[PDB]
Amino acid sequence: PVTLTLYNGQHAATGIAIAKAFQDKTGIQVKIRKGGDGQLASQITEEGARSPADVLYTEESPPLIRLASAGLLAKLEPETLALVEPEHAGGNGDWIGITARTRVLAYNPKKIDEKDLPKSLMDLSDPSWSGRFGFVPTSGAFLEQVAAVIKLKGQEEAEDWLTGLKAFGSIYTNNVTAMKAVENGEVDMALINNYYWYTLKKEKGELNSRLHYFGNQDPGALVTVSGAAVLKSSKHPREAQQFVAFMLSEEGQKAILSQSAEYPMRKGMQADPALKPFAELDPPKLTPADLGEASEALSLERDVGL
Repeated sequence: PVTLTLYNGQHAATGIAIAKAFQDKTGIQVKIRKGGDGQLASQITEEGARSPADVLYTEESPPLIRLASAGLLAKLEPETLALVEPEHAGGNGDWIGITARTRVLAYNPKKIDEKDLPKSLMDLSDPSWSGRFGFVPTSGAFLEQVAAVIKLKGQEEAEDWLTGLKAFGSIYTNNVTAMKAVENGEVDMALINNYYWYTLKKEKGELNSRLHYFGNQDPGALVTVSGAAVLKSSKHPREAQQFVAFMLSEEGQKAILSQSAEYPMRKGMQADPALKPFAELDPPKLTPADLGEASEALSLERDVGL
């Protein structure tokens, strides 16, 4: 019996859920190697032809763009590519978006009124916000945020903004910690992806904290995609292609969305109605390809010491 190996950079329970759904549907066993996006992409790069990985599933797109550029990803079947909009797949069709998420501003309405929140992500470099907001500069999500600021506002403004965040922002090493810190009144607001609030609400029932959406094509309204790919080295090419296709089936998308409050990439599928409607987000006009590997953003983070 074939066993597929899934390198899962997405959340642990999401990889488990989709692996279970595929295994029940097809009888194909799915073994999961859990890791971070970059750790897994680096492992695949070092393992080369000996890599046991059949499918890679990542939280963010930069690792897929990196591996695609190296030629490590198999072209996806056209039937699979037809399940999503072209802007939500790799340019050469060797990786495909699975879900999308959005940056938000979580805030405690007991500590700051909605009308007094910063109008733009770019306002948070101002000294008046010192000590009032948390962020997670070591996260791949924040890396994409920086790349978006560089792309929308230019390198010099991005450097000035990130300098202000180094001066004035409260550094958290974990998104769940930052979200609970807002919920528990330790910090007034935090820059996070939307789905952390929903995970915490599911656990606690009702929350004190609320989500603010910057909208208005603000850099802080960035939408990013998680993605998946078949490894060119896979010795189970038919089965691996079947797996990625199943991730974008109605059943697979539902299994994935049962574990994270994100937006489905399968055309014609609606998200959880409790999410802010996708058409209302007014995000900046940046695609996965626009953000790329976020190499300039990484260098800027290093230069500022974040």
